[PDB]
Amino acid sequence: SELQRKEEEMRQMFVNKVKETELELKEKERELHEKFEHLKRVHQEEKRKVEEKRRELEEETNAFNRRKAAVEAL
Amino acid sequence: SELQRKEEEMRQMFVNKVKETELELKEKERELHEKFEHLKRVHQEEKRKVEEKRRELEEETNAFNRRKAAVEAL
Repeated sequence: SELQRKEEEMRQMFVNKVKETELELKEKERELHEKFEHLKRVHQEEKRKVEEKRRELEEETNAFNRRKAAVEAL
Repeated sequence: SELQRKEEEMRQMFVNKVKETELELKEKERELHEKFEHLKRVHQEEKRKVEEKRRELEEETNAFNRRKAAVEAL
């Protein structure tokens, strides 16, 4: 009767609240994927930055070795 | 002569400074690897946390569907 009417809209009111929360976690589940692919790019960028500074220093020792070799050849 | 003595210790003083900086970048290059493997674990942990909350909600809808089905069977 009228008791089953209220026992239907309430039984769906909880479902509608779970379906909404179930969907937000799904959206946050792809949001942490985007935030993780971002840090993978920042990591790969910061790595290449340091990897070329060591190449920018490997050539400074060579330049100093050529300055030393150019003098010892006299 | 004495000019080449100072032109030797100075030529090595710059090298010793580059070799020190070249090594720090190498140590920081593995430090960003450890800091990146850490966030990969935090990401994989936070993912599994959300992935089971949606399984903790998928069973709440089933429990409510069984409560609804148990009444309609009367």
